[PDB]
Amino acid sequence: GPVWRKHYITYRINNYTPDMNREDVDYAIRKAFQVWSNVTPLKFSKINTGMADILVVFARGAHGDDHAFDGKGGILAHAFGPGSGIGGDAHFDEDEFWTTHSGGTNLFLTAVHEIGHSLGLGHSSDPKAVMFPTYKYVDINTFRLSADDIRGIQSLYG
Ligand SMILES: O=NC(=O)CN(CCO)S(=O)(=O)c1ccc(F)cc1
Ligand SMILES: [Ca+2]
Ligand SMILES: [Ca+2]
Ligand SMILES: [Ca+2]
Ligand SMILES: [Zn+2]
Ligand SMILES: [Zn+2]
Repeated sequence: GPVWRKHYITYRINNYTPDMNREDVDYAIRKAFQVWSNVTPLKFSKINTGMADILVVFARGAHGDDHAFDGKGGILAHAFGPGSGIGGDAHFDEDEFWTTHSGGTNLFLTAVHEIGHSLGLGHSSDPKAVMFPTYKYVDINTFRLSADDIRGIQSLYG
């Protein structure tokens, strides 16, 4: 499948969920990128203007791709694999309630999974993997990728 063919990757936060403090959205997304830069040669930089490799969007219902959101619950987020245009982009359903903690849906944990997709990972069948298709809260302060996640990403990079 497609991978980024360069080491310096940019992201931009298109818009901010009203569910969270702005600084907390920034930090959750930054931390989620760091999870992956920890285990690859990739470097991620937030840009505030122009065309980024990975655009982070909060939207609800139909939002201009072939992947309409479904209200609260169900689909929480989706992301596109590496490529031009919308490739790499990560979309979060605004009908969820995003948080920094165990309440609602945790943005950081969801973003780790979505960014996995943005980097070219598919889903894992291993329930221990962040790339497992089902969302479940785990303590964010001690979060670690599973062995399966690490072997998956290192099959693509580094
Ligand atoms: O990447 N998007 C998906 O895989 C779609 N989901 C459905 C499968 O039940 S999810 O939104 O539940 C979802 C989103 C992020 C996660 F970390 C887990 C589940
Ligand atoms: Ca939803
Ligand atoms: Ca893109
Ligand atoms: Ca919301
Ligand atoms: Zn979308
Ligand atoms: Zn997924």
